[PDB]
Amino acid sequence: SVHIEAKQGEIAESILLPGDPLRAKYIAETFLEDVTCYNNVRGMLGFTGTYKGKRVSVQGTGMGVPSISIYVNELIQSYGVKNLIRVGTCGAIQKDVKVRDVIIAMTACTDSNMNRLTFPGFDFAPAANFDLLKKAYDAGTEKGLHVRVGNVLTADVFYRESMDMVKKLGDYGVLAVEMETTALYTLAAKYGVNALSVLTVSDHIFQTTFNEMIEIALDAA
Amino acid sequence: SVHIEAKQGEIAESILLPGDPLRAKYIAETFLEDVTCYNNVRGMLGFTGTYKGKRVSVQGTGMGVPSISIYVNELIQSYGVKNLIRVGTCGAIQKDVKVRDVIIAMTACTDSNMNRLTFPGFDFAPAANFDLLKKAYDAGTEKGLHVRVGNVLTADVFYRESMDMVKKLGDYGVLAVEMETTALYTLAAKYGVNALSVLTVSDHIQTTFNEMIEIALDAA
Amino acid sequence: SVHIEAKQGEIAESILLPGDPLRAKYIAETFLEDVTCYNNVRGMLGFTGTYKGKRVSVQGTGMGVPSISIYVNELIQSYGVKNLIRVGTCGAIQKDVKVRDVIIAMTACTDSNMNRLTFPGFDFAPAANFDLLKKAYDAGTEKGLHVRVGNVLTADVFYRESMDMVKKLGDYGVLAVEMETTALYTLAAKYGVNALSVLTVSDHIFQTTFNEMIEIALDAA
Amino acid sequence: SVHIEAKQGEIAESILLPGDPLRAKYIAETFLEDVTCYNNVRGMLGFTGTYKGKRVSVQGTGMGVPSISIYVNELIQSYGVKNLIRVGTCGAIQKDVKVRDVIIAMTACTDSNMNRLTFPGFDFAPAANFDLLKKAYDAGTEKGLHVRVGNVLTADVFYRESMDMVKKLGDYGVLAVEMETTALYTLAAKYGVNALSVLTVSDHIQTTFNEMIEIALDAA
Amino acid sequence: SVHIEAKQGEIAESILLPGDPLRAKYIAETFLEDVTCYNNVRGMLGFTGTYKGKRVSVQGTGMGVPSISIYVNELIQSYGVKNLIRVGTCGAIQKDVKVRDVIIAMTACTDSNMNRLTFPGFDFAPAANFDLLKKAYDAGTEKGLHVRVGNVLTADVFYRESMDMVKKLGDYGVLAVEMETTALYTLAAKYGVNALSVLTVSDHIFQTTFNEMIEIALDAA
Amino acid sequence: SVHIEAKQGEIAESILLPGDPLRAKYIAETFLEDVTCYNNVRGMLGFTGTYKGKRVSVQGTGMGVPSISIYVNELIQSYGVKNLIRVGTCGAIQKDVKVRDVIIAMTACTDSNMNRLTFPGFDFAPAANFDLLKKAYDAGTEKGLHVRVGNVLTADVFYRESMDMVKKLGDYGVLAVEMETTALYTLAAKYGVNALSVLTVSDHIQTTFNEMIEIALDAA
Ligand SMILES: Nc1ncnc2c1ncn2[C@@H]1O[C@H](CO)[C@@H](O)[C@H]1O
Ligand SMILES: Nc1ncnc2c1ncn2[C@@H]1O[C@H](CO)[C@@H](O)[C@H]1O
Ligand SMILES: Nc1ncnc2c1ncn2[C@@H]1O[C@H](CO)[C@@H](O)[C@H]1O
Ligand SMILES: Nc1ncnc2c1ncn2[C@@H]1O[C@H](CO)[C@@H](O)[C@H]1O
Ligand SMILES: Nc1ncnc2c1ncn2[C@@H]1O[C@H](CO)[C@@H](O)[C@H]1O
Ligand SMILES: Nc1ncnc2c1ncn2[C@@H]1O[C@H](CO)[C@@H](O)[C@H]1O
Repeated sequence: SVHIEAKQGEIAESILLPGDPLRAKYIAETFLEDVTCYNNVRGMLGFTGTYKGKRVSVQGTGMGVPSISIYVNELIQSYGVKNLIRVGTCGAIQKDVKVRDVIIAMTACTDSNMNRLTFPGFDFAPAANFDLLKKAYDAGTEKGLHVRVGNVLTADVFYRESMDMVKKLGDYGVLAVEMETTALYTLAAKYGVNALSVLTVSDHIFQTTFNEMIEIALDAA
Repeated sequence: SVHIEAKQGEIAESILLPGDPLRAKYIAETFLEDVTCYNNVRGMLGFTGTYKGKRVSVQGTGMGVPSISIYVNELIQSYGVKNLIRVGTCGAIQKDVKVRDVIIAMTACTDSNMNRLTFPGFDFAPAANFDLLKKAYDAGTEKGLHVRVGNVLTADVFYRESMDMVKKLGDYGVLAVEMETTALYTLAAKYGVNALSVLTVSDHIQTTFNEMIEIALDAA
Repeated sequence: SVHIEAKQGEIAESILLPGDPLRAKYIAETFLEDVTCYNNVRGMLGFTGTYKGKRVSVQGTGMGVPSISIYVNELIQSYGVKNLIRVGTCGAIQKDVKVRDVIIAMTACTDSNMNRLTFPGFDFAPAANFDLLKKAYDAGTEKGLHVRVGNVLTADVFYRESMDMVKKLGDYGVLAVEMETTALYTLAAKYGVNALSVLTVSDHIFQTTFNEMIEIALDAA
Repeated sequence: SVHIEAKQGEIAESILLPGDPLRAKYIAETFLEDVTCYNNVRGMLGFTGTYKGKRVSVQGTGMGVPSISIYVNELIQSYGVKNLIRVGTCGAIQKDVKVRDVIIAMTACTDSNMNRLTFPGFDFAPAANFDLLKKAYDAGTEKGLHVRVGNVLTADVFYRESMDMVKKLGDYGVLAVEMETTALYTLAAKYGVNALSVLTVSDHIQTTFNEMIEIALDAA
Repeated sequence: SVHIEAKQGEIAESILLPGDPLRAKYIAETFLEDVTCYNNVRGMLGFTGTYKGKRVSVQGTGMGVPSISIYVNELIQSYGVKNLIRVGTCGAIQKDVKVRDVIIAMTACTDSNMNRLTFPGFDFAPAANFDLLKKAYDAGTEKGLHVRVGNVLTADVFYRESMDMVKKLGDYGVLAVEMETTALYTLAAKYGVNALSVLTVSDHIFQTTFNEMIEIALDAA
Repeated sequence: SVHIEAKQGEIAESILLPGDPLRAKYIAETFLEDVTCYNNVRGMLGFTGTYKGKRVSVQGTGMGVPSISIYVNELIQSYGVKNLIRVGTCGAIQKDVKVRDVIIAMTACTDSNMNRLTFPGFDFAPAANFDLLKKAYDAGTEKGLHVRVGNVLTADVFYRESMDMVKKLGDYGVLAVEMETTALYTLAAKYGVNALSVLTVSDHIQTTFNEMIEIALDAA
């Protein structure tokens, strides 16, 4: 495809989607066997390997709705991928969400215009695939992780002049801020494939755990 | 409160929210014991009774975001309600959603402006309380119902000049159309209380209904 | 129709539209003769009777644009209704509007998205039928009521976090807040039929009279 | 004021507002006595004279919301004007509206952003002063004119790539298109003064004009 | 055309566009020879004359996007005009822009809805014709003027309740406020013709020079 | 900074901003001397070296408004960068724009919400720094390149369901589509620093690239 140089058939139907291509490399090296690197276009590393007997891929997405949209569109439309699990980080809005918590996004709010353009006059709520969500939730519960299932903000702007609306979203139970989920969920829905975002809380607005999170994402995917 | 004539303490912390006040009456009569009617203001019947030893209420909401918003605000702010489960109907958008399926809304899209006003420049995605959602899903699964968990459209307009965008939403996996969930989920989130919508597919764009009420009561 | 169980021909061409179905019952019982109840679907009572020799109906609408839109669409499209007069309550924004004043809405502002969806990029101003408006105004004047003709806000939200914009609308002469008029006026205009809203001021944001208001609405309709 | 060179007190409390400054000249010459021209800034002629014993002014506004907004703001805030009646032309959308009909705008739709900026998230419906509207309607009726009271479109764009939405507005009873009323009505409402627009249908998408000026003067 | 009474062929392919029709008269009288007045419809004076051997026209536009849009549409579509240079005034937002500075607008921000209607969901940035811009910039530089090339605000509202957003735009380098440029640039782009706005700073939000500015606009056009 | 591991002073005041970090590497290797790599966080390579006696940096931005916004904010606010020149690719909308043409963006349209959030109710037109634009234009002209100065679309979506609006923008003279300029120009304006985007037409909806880098370095 335009941004992925990997053949037909080189990418597995199940794929993990870290924002950071170097985390894709870390995931492939740490968890996968029989690994090949299928992409280095724009340094956006993608790998395919085997995890407990199943082929799985792991592909960097870059940061932000537009970047992940490129890779997700190409993965689905050009490579026939069917299960896509973002594995990322996020920033907690509120005090009850703690660093190293694992957040599974049921849905995502956004300041992106991507869905207003597609559905003028409507608020589109991007939804996780429930089957994948349940699978990841159960795996995370079994793993002994602090797993929170809920709402996140998919932000276009990492640096905001005022965090007032972010705080307000926190008051309406939005757990954390990140920069990809709206796109992943919307595009997965568009193409009738299955998506989920599993996030580690790395900071506040106001690794051993990461490995466990990758494990539950691998298990789900 | 303005639209509910109940005395303090007469409404249970767990409440079912049918759109139709006559369905509230049906639910109270069919499933509850030790029933009292606590509201007849605007004919919007509300009841409290006991289900398997727990006090539970059931309150009509009327149709549409503005109507349910009134009742949900009053229930939360004036009556200290904590768990709110809409029990409603919806119209399937897609072929794979069948009449009498039970839909549990994870989230809701909307053509309402309610959230654009509150969060200018943002798309707010109203989210179900996951704990309640899981509880209802597990109950419905155990019950042997066809339960679908997914996205719904909360519509302001029942009669649309064109259903092009509704069809498009169906193409993006939106399961069905109804007229309340956005408001219920948003206001519950605002006040830090727990909400869920459990819906019977009644049309396309009863025995089933009883089983759905049962799982809503159980989750509630 | 979907929400009205009344036959063909059971609903009169002129109809009053209280938000409260129990007010429909009150109106039918108090003012009409030869009354039949043609609807109890969802408890949304509708009646037809005779007032000074003319058949007239009275139908609850419920609260809010979406609720009244349902009934108005069905009344016009399924029952051939031609003159629709909402008879409601409203909350005064400003000090110069007094409790028990009768407001006749020339037009309505709104926070609803209903018209932005229909006319993207435009502000649609829903307008009363002038003939009905004049008729009601003259009847109210003759009756000795305090009648104010002007602008109202049709609100989606009864409970607002901040009343700042409502106050601002009051500063621009918007008289009162209610929750139906935009829909009634827009749909009446769509179908080329005649609508009006006559409102009693019941509260501030910051019965003998009701009967007189029903009388002028009956006279107009 | 910035765009009007009149001294304090030179402008009457009642004023007619044609879009065309040459029509202001025509109105002053044709109908008024004891006339003075109080403004020629930007050629936007303004006059004050006497009509049946009352001082009245007549001021060109130019075309479009931004142009009329300038003059109306200055007239209200700098000159203490209280009654403002636009006397203009418009283009009929619908077949049932005929050339030379007089339209009295009860309200106006618009494609302008002026009110979305002031009231974010709201549709503001600019409303005529009912007292003035009734006065003009009664005068026009008495005059034997075809007078239509209803909705108009205040357009930012005279030349539109597609008139689909204009046609749609006509389907919702919008009578005619013009380019000022939204601004006049909104600003009059802002400042608690009285405004009306009385329009002659000149096209579809004089003797009549004189009679319309007469009813505007009478209402004014 | 509807608003211009001048024949076919009476208007030159190059035209200056002052907002004030009396400035059109001043420009024609002061700079042009062999002058004819081709329009007095609505007092919106338009002239054609000769400047250094070339026919050029000068046409008032009135104030505001809607007014200039009328004249620009008619000039392009009915009279085949190809080079359009607005010559106007503007109000400086910020302290570093001085009275009597000449501003050449590269682009314009706006509170107008004109472009949101044309390109729903998009921000359209109206752009000057670079060739004309360069020509005017070089002429202004040669003339010894203080010429600033940059961004302006095309306002619908001259009188704003709050100047907060205008100040904010000034903080983002927007130089001055005026009321025509968005329309001129957008319509010129629509029809594939060449436009520029050259503005004299006449005021702050918070003639010898004018003649020199007209001279550079004449030279460019 | 959060996404750049450079020590204070390691990044030059003048910087080139390719979307592709591997192009940053190519630029540093091909054109610069005394090169150090100051960043590998997220593989988003950044280098500083010397070009004709001046320190200059080159930093990958990634694709899309949100990605470039992160880097540009950090470069300006944490590293005191003053002159920022995006060196990118774009897709021609129109027939008259040819592959390998160099486009210098005077401004950018966008489907991003970034500026609607900052300036509600306004269309913000992000503008290049004219001084830099002129410098690059003159360099490109001198170089014998086909240089077009004009409007571009900064897109959030590379893959669009319909390219109708993109075609329409091309009809209004928008030259090409790319995915960063709106952000770069807006943030540079916010912080009072100087930005420009110089783009190679790579597709429709190298030797050329080297010459373009050269003019960007010269302007920088
Ligand atoms: N506080 C935060 N705000 C926005 N994105 C964040 C935050 N913390 C982590 N992220 C994630 O990391 C990247 C931005 O640093 C994005 O891909 C985003 O998903
Ligand atoms: N097809 C449908 N469209 C909209 N609402 C529906 C539909 N079917 C059932 N409903 C539900 O029933 C009521 C409208 O008839 C609303 O309360 C709504 O939730
Ligand atoms: N203050 C108020 N705000 C909104 N709606 C009101 C108010 N007072 C009366 N109403 C009317 O009564 C109902 C809400 O109580 C709606 O149908 C509405 O029209
Ligand atoms: N068809 C029309 N479209 C828009 N404005 C019109 C029309 N006919 C007359 N007008 C009025 O005349 C001027 C535009 O020619 C404006 O002041 C406007 O109010
Ligand atoms: N401060 C200002 N605000 C808006 N427009 C201005 C200003 N100064 C001059 N103008 C220009 O002059 C007219 C408004 O007085 C408009 O045509 C506009 O372009
Ligand atoms: N046709 C195109 N559409 C969008 N972006 C493009 C195109 N061609 C090149 N680009 C640029 O390349 C990247 C997307 O491939 C973005 O960084 C963008 O600026």
